Amino acid sequence: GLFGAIAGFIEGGWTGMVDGWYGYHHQNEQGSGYAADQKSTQNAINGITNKVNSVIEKMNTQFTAVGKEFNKLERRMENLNKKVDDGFIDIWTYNAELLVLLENERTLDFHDSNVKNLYEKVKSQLKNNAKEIGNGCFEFYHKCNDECMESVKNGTYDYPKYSEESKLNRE
Amino acid sequence: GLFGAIAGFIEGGWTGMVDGWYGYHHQNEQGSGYAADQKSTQNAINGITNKVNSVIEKMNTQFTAVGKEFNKLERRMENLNKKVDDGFIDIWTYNAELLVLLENERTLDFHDSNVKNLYEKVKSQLKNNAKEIGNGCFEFYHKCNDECMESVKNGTYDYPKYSEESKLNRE
Amino acid sequence: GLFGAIAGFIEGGWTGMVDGWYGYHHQNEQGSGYAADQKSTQNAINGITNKVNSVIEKMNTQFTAVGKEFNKLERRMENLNKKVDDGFIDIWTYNAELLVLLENERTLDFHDSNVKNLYEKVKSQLKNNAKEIGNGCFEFYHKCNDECMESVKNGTYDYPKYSEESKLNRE
Amino acid sequence: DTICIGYHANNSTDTVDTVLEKNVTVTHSVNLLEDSHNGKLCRLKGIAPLQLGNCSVAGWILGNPECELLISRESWSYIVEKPNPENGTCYPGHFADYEELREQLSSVSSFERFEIFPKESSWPNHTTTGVSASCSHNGESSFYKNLLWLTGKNGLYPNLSKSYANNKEKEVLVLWGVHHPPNIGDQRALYHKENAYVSVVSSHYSRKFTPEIAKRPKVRDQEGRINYYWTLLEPGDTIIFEANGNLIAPRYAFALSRGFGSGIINSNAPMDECDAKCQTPQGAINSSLPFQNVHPVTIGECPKYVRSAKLRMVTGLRNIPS
Amino acid sequence: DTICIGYHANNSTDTVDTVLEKNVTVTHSVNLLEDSHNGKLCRLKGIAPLQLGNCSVAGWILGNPECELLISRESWSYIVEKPNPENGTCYPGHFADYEELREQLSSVSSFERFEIFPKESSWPNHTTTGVSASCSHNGESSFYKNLLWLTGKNGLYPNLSKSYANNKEKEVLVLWGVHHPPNIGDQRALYHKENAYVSVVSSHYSRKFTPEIAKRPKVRDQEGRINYYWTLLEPGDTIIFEANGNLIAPRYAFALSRGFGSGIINSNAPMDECDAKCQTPQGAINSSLPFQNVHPVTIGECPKYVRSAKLRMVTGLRNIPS
Amino acid sequence: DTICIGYHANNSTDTVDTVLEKNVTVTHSVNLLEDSHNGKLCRLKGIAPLQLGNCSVAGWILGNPECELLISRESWSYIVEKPNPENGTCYPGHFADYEELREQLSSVSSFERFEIFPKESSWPNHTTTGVSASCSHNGESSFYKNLLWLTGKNGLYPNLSKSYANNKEKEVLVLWGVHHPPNIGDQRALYHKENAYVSVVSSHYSRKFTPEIAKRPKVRDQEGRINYYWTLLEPGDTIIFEANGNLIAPRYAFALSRGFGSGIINSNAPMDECDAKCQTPQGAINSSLPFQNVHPVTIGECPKYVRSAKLRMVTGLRNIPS
Ligand SMILES: *[C@@H]1O[C@H](CO)[C@@H](O[C@@H]2O[C@H](CO)[C@@H](O[C@@H]3O[C@H](CO)[C@@H](O)[C@H](O[C@H]4O[C@H](CO)[C@@H](O)[C@H](O)[C@@H]4O)[C@@H]3O)[C@H](O)[C@H]2NC(C)=O)[C@H](O)[C@H]1NC(C)=O
Ligand SMILES: *[C@@H]1O[C@H](CO)[C@@H](O[C@@H]2O[C@H](CO)[C@@H](O[C@@H]3O[C@H](CO)[C@@H](O)[C@H](O[C@H]4O[C@H](CO)[C@@H](O)[C@H](O)[C@@H]4O)[C@@H]3O)[C@H](O)[C@H]2NC(C)=O)[C@H](O)[C@H]1NC(C)=O
Ligand SMILES: *[C@@H]1O[C@H](CO)[C@@H](O[C@@H]2O[C@H](CO)[C@@H](O[C@@H]3O[C@H](CO)[C@@H](O)[C@H](O[C@H]4O[C@H](CO)[C@@H](O)[C@H](O)[C@@H]4O)[C@@H]3O)[C@H](O)[C@H]2NC(C)=O)[C@H](O)[C@H]1NC(C)=O
Ligand SMILES: CC(=O)Nc1ccc2oc(-c3ccnc(C(=O)N4CCN([C@H](c5ccccc5)c5nnn(C)n5)CC4)c3)nc2c1
Ligand SMILES: CC(=O)Nc1ccc2oc(-c3ccnc(C(=O)N4CCN([C@H](c5ccccc5)c5nnn(C)n5)CC4)c3)nc2c1
Ligand SMILES: CC(=O)Nc1ccc2oc(-c3ccnc(C(=O)N4CCN([C@H](c5ccccc5)c5nnn(C)n5)CC4)c3)nc2c1
Ligand SMILES: *[C@@H]1O[C@H](CO)[C@@H](O[C@@H]2O[C@H](CO)[C@@H](O[C@@H]3O[C@H](CO)[C@@H](O)[C@H](O)[C@@H]3O)[C@H](O)[C@H]2NC(C)=O)[C@H](O)[C@H]1NC(C)=O
Ligand SMILES: *[C@@H]1O[C@H](CO)[C@@H](O[C@@H]2O[C@H](CO)[C@@H](O[C@@H]3O[C@H](CO)[C@@H](O)[C@H](O)[C@@H]3O)[C@H](O)[C@H]2NC(C)=O)[C@H](O)[C@H]1NC(C)=O
Ligand SMILES: *[C@@H]1O[C@H](CO)[C@@H](O[C@@H]2O[C@H](CO)[C@@H](O[C@@H]3O[C@H](CO)[C@@H](O)[C@H](O)[C@@H]3O)[C@H](O)[C@H]2NC(C)=O)[C@H](O)[C@H]1NC(C)=O
Ligand SMILES: *[C@@H]1O[C@H](CO)[C@@H](O[C@@H]2O[C@H](CO)[C@@H](O)[C@H](O)[C@H]2NC(C)=O)[C@H](O)[C@H]1NC(C)=O
Ligand SMILES: *[C@@H]1O[C@H](CO)[C@@H](O[C@@H]2O[C@H](CO)[C@@H](O)[C@H](O)[C@H]2NC(C)=O)[C@H](O)[C@H]1NC(C)=O
Ligand SMILES: *[C@@H]1O[C@H](CO)[C@@H](O[C@@H]2O[C@H](CO)[C@@H](O)[C@H](O)[C@H]2NC(C)=O)[C@H](O)[C@H]1NC(C)=O
Ligand SMILES: *[C@@H]1O[C@H](CO)[C@@H](O[C@@H]2O[C@H](CO)[C@@H](O)[C@H](O)[C@H]2NC(C)=O)[C@H](O)[C@H]1NC(C)=O
Ligand SMILES: *[C@@H]1O[C@H](CO)[C@@H](O[C@@H]2O[C@H](CO)[C@@H](O)[C@H](O)[C@H]2NC(C)=O)[C@H](O)[C@H]1NC(C)=O
Ligand SMILES: *[C@@H]1O[C@H](CO)[C@@H](O)[C@H](O)[C@H]1NC(C)=O
Ligand SMILES: *[C@@H]1O[C@H](CO)[C@@H](O)[C@H](O)[C@H]1NC(C)=O
Ligand SMILES: *[C@@H]1O[C@H](CO)[C@@H](O)[C@H](O)[C@H]1NC(C)=O
Repeated sequence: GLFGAIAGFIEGGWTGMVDGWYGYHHQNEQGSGYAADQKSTQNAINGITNKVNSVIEKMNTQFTAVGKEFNKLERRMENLNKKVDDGFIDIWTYNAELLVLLENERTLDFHDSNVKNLYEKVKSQLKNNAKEIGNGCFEFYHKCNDECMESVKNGTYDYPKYSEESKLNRE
Repeated sequence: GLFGAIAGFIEGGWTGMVDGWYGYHHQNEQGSGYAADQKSTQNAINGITNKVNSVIEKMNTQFTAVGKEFNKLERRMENLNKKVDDGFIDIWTYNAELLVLLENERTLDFHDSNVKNLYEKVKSQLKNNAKEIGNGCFEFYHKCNDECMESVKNGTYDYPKYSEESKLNRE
Repeated sequence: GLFGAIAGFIEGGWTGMVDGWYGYHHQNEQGSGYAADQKSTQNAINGITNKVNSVIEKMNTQFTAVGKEFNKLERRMENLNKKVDDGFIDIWTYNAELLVLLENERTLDFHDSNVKNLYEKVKSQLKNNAKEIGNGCFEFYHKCNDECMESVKNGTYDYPKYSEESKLNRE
Repeated sequence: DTICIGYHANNSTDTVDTVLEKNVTVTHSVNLLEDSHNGKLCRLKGIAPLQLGNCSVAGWILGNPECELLISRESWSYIVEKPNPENGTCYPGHFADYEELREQLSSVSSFERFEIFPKESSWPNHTTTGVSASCSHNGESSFYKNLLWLTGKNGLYPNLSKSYANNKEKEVLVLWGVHHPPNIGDQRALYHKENAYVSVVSSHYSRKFTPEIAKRPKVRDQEGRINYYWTLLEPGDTIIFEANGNLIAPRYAFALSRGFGSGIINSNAPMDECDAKCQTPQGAINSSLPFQNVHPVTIGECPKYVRSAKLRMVTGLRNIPS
Repeated sequence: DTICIGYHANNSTDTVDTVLEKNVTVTHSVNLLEDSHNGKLCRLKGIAPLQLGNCSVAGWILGNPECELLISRESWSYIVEKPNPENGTCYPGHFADYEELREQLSSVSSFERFEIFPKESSWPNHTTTGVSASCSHNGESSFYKNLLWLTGKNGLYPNLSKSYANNKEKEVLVLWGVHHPPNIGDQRALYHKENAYVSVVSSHYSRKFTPEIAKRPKVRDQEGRINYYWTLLEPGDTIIFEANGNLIAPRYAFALSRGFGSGIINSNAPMDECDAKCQTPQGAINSSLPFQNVHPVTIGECPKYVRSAKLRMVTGLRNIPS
Repeated sequence: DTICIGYHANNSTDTVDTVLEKNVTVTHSVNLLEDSHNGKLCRLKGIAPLQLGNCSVAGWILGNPECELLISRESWSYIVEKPNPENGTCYPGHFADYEELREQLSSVSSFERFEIFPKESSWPNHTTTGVSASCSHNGESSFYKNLLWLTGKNGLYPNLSKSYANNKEKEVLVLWGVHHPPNIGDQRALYHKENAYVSVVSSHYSRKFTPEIAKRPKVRDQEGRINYYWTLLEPGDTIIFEANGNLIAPRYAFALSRGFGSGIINSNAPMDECDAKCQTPQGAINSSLPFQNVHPVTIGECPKYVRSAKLRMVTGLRNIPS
C-alpha cells in the first residue's frame, strides 16, 4: 500500500468486524469487542459514492444508433462507416477499461490512507499514555474502562487525566 | 486529505497569511506574526504551473472545420458526417471533464502532501527541544528569539545549542 | 516527492548500490557495505512490470488500414475520410502522451512511497535501541555484528535482546 | 487493557484488476458492465415496433401481396426486418436509391396511407387490371397494392397527364415504376406504341424515363423488368406525371411524420408483451449501468457499448482475512 | 514561545469538482473554458471575409443581377452565407453537384475573374441578348452576368464549336447551362431546331446534354428550366464546347488560388471593424484557453469545442477559513 | 555502528516528462515509441506482395501491354502501386467507378485468370485483330491483353449476343469497354453502322451504352475515346452481352478469392528478401512496442500510429547521484 497501513504494519483484516470498513478492537476489564469508526467509514462511503456517481455521470446516455445499408457500388462508404463505428467503439473500450484500472488502484490507496490517518489520530490522542506495540495496536499504561475506550473512539481522550498513572506505571 | 495534514491534524486555514500557501506562525518575546515558507510554496507553484501548462499543451490548436452540405439523396452521408462530428465532440468533452476532475483531486492531494512534508521537516529539525501540541504547532522548551525563529524557517536549526536548556526545562 | 523520502529527508542516491532500487548501508566493527532489500525492490519490479504490461495490453494490435482514392466529384467524402483518420490519430496521440505523463508521476510517487515505508519498517523494528540521525540513518545504541545487521535487513530484529545495553548506553 | 486499529474482511471472492496487480480479491465491488438481455423484441416506452415478417422494406412499402398484414400498422417505435427477407420486389427490377429510402424511413414515427390516384376514377381511357404470375397471391396472379399497372384499354393507350398538390401539411412519399419488356412484340402488345416515355416533374425533382427493350435473364419466370423510383414531395408542391406507356402508376401514397429514436434493425428475436427503454437486435436491455457488451446497435436509452468482458470497480478494501 | 505550521485561506468563493467531493470551495483556481464571444464577424489576421448578403453561393458564382456588389471581391479569409439566401438561381433549374462546388470553393483564397468568351467577339452568327423577367433587375428583365443566353440571329442558329486553352497556370472554374423549354413552340421559336444537342469535352471531362421538353410547374413565372453545370480545368487543358442550340454559353470564368483555413459558414452576425484569430458563426473568439463551448464551427486558430458548462481547475487549496 | 536506508543512482541520462516537472533525469526507463523501419517492402508472414512497377491498377487489371510481367502473379499479401503510375489506360477514356474497383481489389488475396471469351472461338463473323498505336508495344501498334477490339469482318458487323454462366463457385470480375469514335467517317468505317448499341445485363446489373460521336482533344494521338466498365458476377449468375458495334469485348476474367489484411499502398521503397509482420509505405516495422510514428498506413500486425516524437515511460527512480 502507498501509505503502509493496509497490508503494511497492520498485517491482516478482521472478519469479526461486520459493521464498517475501518474500526477498533478494545479489550479491558469489562470485556473486549469490535466496533467500526463511523466517521471515517462514512467519509469513505461518501467519497467512493461520489466517485462511482461521477463515472456514471460522465457516461451520457447512448441514444438510437443503428447500422446502414450500402449498395454494390458503395464499398468505400460502407468501409468508412465501419471505420467510424469501430473506431469510436475502440476508444470507448480503452477509456472504460483504463479508467477502471487506474481508479481501482486509487481507491485501494484511498482506503490505505484512511487507515493510516485513523491510526495517526488515535496515536496523537494517546501520546505517551500508551506504548505502540506492533500491528497497529496500543498497550495502555493505565486503566481504561468502557467510558475511556469510547472516549478514545469518538476522539475525546483526556491526556492529563491519566498522566500521573501512566508516568507511575512506566516506572 | 490523503496525507492527513490539510483538514486533518491541522484543522483550519489562516486568512492572516496573505503571501503564500504553506507557512509559519511564530510568537516569541519579540512578538508574533505570520510568514509564508517560500521554498515549499515556490515548488508548488512550479509544479502546478507545469501541470496546467501540460494540460494546455496537450490540447493542440483546433484549426478550420466547418459544416458540409448534402442534397436530398445524400441522407446517409449527411448522417455519417454528423456521427463523426458528434462522436469526436463527445470524446473530447469526456476527456476534458474527466481530466479536470481527477487532476483537481490530485492537486488538493499534492497540497496536503506539501503541508505534511513541511511539518515533518520542522519536526525533524526541532527533535525533543519542543513538544508537539495539537493542530500542528510546536511548544518550545527553550528561548527562541527572531534569530532562532528564522533559523527554524530556513531549515538551519541548531539542536545541540539548546539541548541543555531544553533538558533542564523538561524537568 | 509526495511521501517526503526521495529528495526529501533522504537527500541523495547511492551509486555504490548496483543490485537494487531500495536498500541499506551498514557499518559495524566487521566493516561496511551496501546491500539492496530484495523484498521491496521485487515488489516494485512486479508492480511496475504489471503497469507497463497493462499499458501495452490496452493498446490492441492495429491491423490493416490503408488510404482510399476519390475522384474529382468526391471532395466532400475525401475530406470526411481525412477528418475521420486525423481525428482518431489526434485522440490516440492525446491518450498516449497524457497517459505517459500522469503514470510517470505516479511511478515516481510509488518509489517514494516504497522508500518511506521501508524506513518506517526499520524504525518500527529498532524502536528506542537506536537514535534517528538525519538523512534516514539510524545510530545504534548497542553492538550490532553482521548477524544483527542481517537481522534488521530481513525484518527479524530482536528488541528485548538489547534493551539493557541500549538503556545503559543512553545514560 | 489494549485498543487496536484495523480494517474489515469477509468471505468475498470479488476480484478486480489494478495497475500494479491483477486479480486482487476485494471485500466489496460494483459491476459496471451489463451483459444480460431478455432475447426478445419489446415495446419502447409502451409503443410497439413494426415487425415486417417475411417482407423487406421494399416489399412493405410497395404493397407486396404477401404483406397485407403490415398495412394496418401506421405507428411504431422502431422497425424490425428479418436479416434476409423473402418477399421483396416480386416483379424483378432495380429499386433506385433503395438504401437512401431506408435511411429516410428510419426517421419516420408514423404515416398516413391514402390512395393518391384511386384506381377507379383516374384513368377512364386506360386499363388498371394488369397482374403477373411473378407477384402471385393465393396461387393466382396479382400485383402490388400500392401501384397500378396501366395496360391497354379498347386497343389504345392515350396520352395521360395527371398531377397532385400536397394537401397534407407534411412530406408525401410517392412511388412509381417504369416497365421494360423483353421483346418488341410484348411492348407493342401491351402499350400500343413503339417509342414511349415517362416524365415525372416536381418543383425540384425532374426525370424522364425511356423503356429499354432487351433480352434479360429470367427472374421469377420473367424476362422483363420494372425499375422502381420514389420521391419526397414537400408540403405545398405539385408533382406531375406525363406518360404514354410503360408507366406503373402510383396508387397509394404516404404522408410522413418525422421522429427521432426510431430505426431499422435486423433481428430474429421474437416479439413479446414486454416493455423496455433500450432495445438491441439481441434483445431488450433493462439496466442502469453505464456500459454494455450485448450489441452495438441500440434503440432508445441504452448503455454505451464496449468490447469488454469485465468492468468491475472496487468499492471496499483488499480482502485479507484469516 | 511557539511556532506553528499552517496553510492559506481567503474569501474566495471559487468552487471546483473533485472525484470524492463536488462543489469544493478552493482558494485559487483557473477557468479553462471560454464561453464569451463578441457576436460579430471579424477579420481573420487582418484579412476580411466575403459577405454574400441576400445571395447564395450559386447566385454569387453565377452572376445574379442582385449580387453585383460581390464581383469586386477577389480575396477573403472565409465566406459568410446567410442561413437561407434569397437570390440564388433566378431562372429555375437543377444545379449539378452544387454541394461539391461549395466544398471546392471552401478551399479557395482568391480568384481572378475574366470573360472567357467575350460577349461581343465570339458568336457573330448568334444573338447574345436573351433576358428573362424571372431574373429581373431594376424592374426590367435581365440575366446572369457570367452567362450568355444564345438565342436566334437573323432566323438561324448555326453550328457553334468553340474551345479554350488554360493560359493561367492555375485551375480554371468553368460554368455553363442547358435550356429546357416547356413546349415545342418555344423550342423551335428560340433555337430554330427540333433536336438540338450540347457537348462539353475536356481531357478527362466529357458530357453530352439533350434538351427535355415537358410541361413543368411554374417557378418564378417560368415553365422552362435551365440545368446548371460546372467543371474544373487543370492548367494546360483545353475545353471544347460544341452546340447547335439550348446552350447557355459561359461568359466569365475564374482562375482559382487554393488556400487552407477558409470555409463557408451560415451566420446572422454583423460584420465589424474587428480583427481576431478565431471566428465562429456566433462571433469571434479572443482567448488563449484550451476549450470553448461557443460553437463547433470554427475558422482560424480556435480552442477545442466541448459541450461543457464549467471546466475550472484548482490551483490553490481547499478554502477552510475562520 | 550505523545502518542507513537509501536508494539507487547511476550515470543514466534517461529523461522523462512528468505532470509537475519536465526533463526529469531517471535511473531506468522504457521507450514505448517505435520510430525505426528498414525502408524496404518486405513479405508479410512469408507471402510476397504485388509490385505493379510503372503500371497502375487500371493498367494491371486491363492487360496493358507493358504490364505482361504482372500476369503471372495470382497471390499476394498486399499491393504496391507507384505514387503516380505511367502505364494506365493507354487508349484514352473514362474508367467508370475506378476507385470502387480499387477498393474491391483491396480485399482480394488471389484470383484465377481465364479467358472467358476466347479470341479464336467466339466471334466467327467479327474481326478480333484491332490494335492502336496509342497502345503500342515494342514500337508496333497493339492493344489490351484482357480485351478484344471487335472490328469489321468481310464488310459486315452482325448482331452478336453472347452470355456466360458462373461456373467457378466464386465472384467473377468482368471488364469491357465502349468505343466512341471522333467523327462519323471512322464510325461507319469501323462498325458498318450509324446507330449502334451495347447492352450488358445480369440478374441485378443492367446497363445500355450508346456511342457519342464528337470532336475531342488529342490524348496519346487519339481523338476517340473508350469508356471502360466493369462488374462483379455472383456465383451462379449469367451475364449477357448484346451488341451490334462499338463493343470492346471481354477476353479474360478473374475469379476472386476474398481475404483480409491486404490493401493498396503508394510507395517508392524497393522490394527485398525480408519478412515482417508489419509493413508501411516507408518500410517494414519489426517491433513489439505499442506505438509508432513511422506512418499511419499499415498492413499486417502493426503498432498504433501516433504523432508523438517521444513516449518514454519511467521504471526506475529520479536519478540523484553524487
Ligand atoms: C430490471 O432492472 C431492475 C433494476 O435493477 C430490477 O429491479 C431490481 O431488482 C432487484 C432484485 O429483485 C432489487 O434488489 C432488491 O432491492 C430490495 C429493496 O431495495 C432489497 O430488499 C433486496 O435486498 C436483499 O434482500 C434479501 C433479504 O431481504 C436478500 O436475500 C437479497 O439477496 C437482497 O440482497 C434486493 O437487493 C432492486 O431494488 C430492483 N430495482 C428497482 C429499481 O426496483 C428488475 O428486477 C429487472 N427486471 C425487470 C423485469 O424489471
Ligand atoms: C482579448 O483577450 C486578451 C487576453 O486575455 C485581453 O487582454 C487582457 O486583458 C486583461 C484585462 O484588461 C489583462 O489583465 C491585466 O493585466 C495587467 C498586466 O498584467 C495587470 O496589471 C492587471 O492586473 C490587475 O490590476 C488591477 C490593479 O492594478 C486590478 O484591479 C485588476 O482587477 C487586475 O486584477 C490585469 O490582470 C491582460 O494582461 C490582457 N492580456 C494581454 C495578453 O494583453 C483583451 O482584453 C481581450 N479583448 C480584446 C478586445 O483584446
Ligand atoms: C527485430 O526486433 C527484434 C526484437 O527486438 C530484435 O531482436 C532483439 O535483438 C536484441 C539485440 O540483439 C536482443 O537483445 C539481447 O538479448 C540477449 C538475450 O536476452 C542479451 O544477451 C543481450 O543483453 C546484453 O548482452 C551484452 C553482453 O552480453 C550487452 O553488451 C548488450 O548491450 C546487451 O545489453 C541483448 O539485450 C533481443 O533479445 C532480441 N529479441 C528477440 C525476441 O530475439 C531484432 O534484432 C530486430 N531485427 C531483426 C532483423 O530481427
Ligand atoms: C448503477 C449503480 O450501480 N450505481 C451506483 C452508483 C454509486 C454507487 O456507489 C456505490 C457504493 C459506494 C460506496 N460503497 C459501496 C459499497 O460497496 N458498500 C458496501 C460496504 N458498506 C459498508 C460496510 C462495510 C463492511 C461491512 C458491511 C458494510 C458500510 N459501513 N457502513 N455502512 C452503513 N455500510 C458501504 C457501502 C457502494 N455503489 C454505487 C452504485
Ligand atoms: C491560459 C492560461 O490560463 N494559462 C495558464 C497556464 C499556466 C498556469 O498556471 C497557473 C497557475 C499555476 C500555479 N498557481 C496559480 C495560482 O493560482 N496562484 C495564485 C496564488 N499564488 C500564491 C499566493 C498564495 C496566497 C496568497 C497570494 C498568493 C503565491 N505565493 N507566492 N506567490 C508569489 N504567489 C500562486 C499562484 C496559477 N495559471 C496558469 C494559467
Ligand atoms: C515491449 C516492452 O518493452 N514490454 C515491456 C513490458 C513490461 C516491462 O516491464 C519493464 C520493466 C518493469 C520494471 N522495471 C524495469 C526496469 O527498468 N528494471 C531495471 C532495474 N532493475 C533493478 C535494478 C536496479 C538497480 C540496478 C540494477 C538493477 C533490479 N533489481 N533487482 N533486479 C533483479 N533487478 C529492475 C528492472 C523494466 N519493462 C517492460 C517492457
Ligand atoms: C459468505 O458468508 C455469508 C454470510 O455472512 C453468506 O451469505 C449467506 O448465505 C446463506 C446461504 O449460504 C444464506 O442463508 C439463507 O438465509 C435465509 C435467511 O436466513 C434463509 O431463509 C435461507 O433458507 C438460507 O438459509 C444467508 O441469507 C446469507 N446471508 C445474507 C446476509 O444474505 C455467503 O453465502 C457466503 N459466501 C459464499 C460464497 O459462500
Ligand atoms: C475578498 O476580499 C478582497 C480583499 O482582500 C476583495 O478585493 C477587494 O475588493 C474591493 C472592493 O470590494 C476593492 O476596492 C477597490 O480598491 C481600489 C484600490 O484601492 C479603489 O480604487 C476602488 O475604488 C475600490 O475601493 C479592492 O481593490 C479589492 N482588492 C484587490 C487586491 O483587488 C474582494 O472583493 C473580496 N471578495 C468578495 C467576493 O467580496
Ligand atoms: C555508465 O556506466 C556504465 C558502467 O557502469 C557504462 O557501461 C559500460 O560502458 C563501457 C564502455 O564505455 C563498456 O565497456 C565494454 O566492455 C566490454 C566487456 O567488458 C568490452 O569487451 C568492450 O571492449 C568495452 O570495453 C561496458 O561493457 C559497459 N557496461 C555494461 C554493463 O554494459 C556506460 O557506458 C556509462 N554511460 C555513459 C553514457 O558513459
Ligand atoms: C414470397 O416468398 C415465398 C417464399 O418465402 C415465395 O414462395 C416461393 O415462390 C417461388 C416462385 O418462383 C418458388 O419457386 C419457391 O419454391 C417458393 N418457395 C416457397 C417456400 O414457397 C413466394 O413466391 C413469394 N411471393 C411473392 C409475391 O414475392
Ligand atoms: C456550493 O456551496 C455553496 C456554499 O458552500 C453554495 O452557496 C450557497 O447556496 C445556497 C443554496 O443552497 C444559498 O442559499 C446560499 O446563499 C449560497 N451561498 C452564497 C454565499 O451565495 C452553492 O449553492 C453550492 N453549489 C451547489 C451547486 O449546490
Ligand atoms: C431577389 O430576392 C428578392 C426577395 O429577397 C426577390 O423579390 C421577390 O420577387 C418575387 C418575384 O416572383 C416576388 O413574388 C416577391 O414578392 C419579391 N419579394 C420581395 C421581398 O421583393 C427578387 O425577385 C429576387 N431577384 C432575383 C433576380 O433573384
Ligand atoms: C534536460 O537536462 C539536461 C541536463 O540535466 C540537459 O542536458 C544539457 O543541456 C545543456 C543545454 O542547455 C548542454 O549545454 C549540456 O551539455 C547538456 N548536458 C549533457 C550532459 O549533454 C538537457 O538539454 C535538458 N533538456 C532540455 C530539453 O532542456
Ligand atoms: C508506358 O509509359 C511510357 C513512359 O513511362 C510511355 O512512353 C511514352 O510514350 C509517349 C507516347 O505518346 C511519348 O510521347 C513519350 O515520350 C514516352 N516517354 C518515354 C519515357 O518513353 C509509353 O508510351 C507507355 N505505353 C503504354 C502502352 O501506355
Ligand atoms: C413466413 O416464413 C415462415 C418461415 O419461417 C413461414 O412459416 C410462414 O408461413 C411465412 N409467412 C408468410 C406470410 O409468408
Ligand atoms: C437584402 O435583404 C434585406 C432584408 O433584411 C433588405 O433590407 C435589403 O434591401 C436586401 N438587399 C438586396 C440587395 O436585396
Ligand atoms: C519503368 O520506369 C523506370 C523509370 O524509373 C524505367 O527505368 C524502366 O525501364 C521502366 N520499365 C518499364 C517496363 O516501363
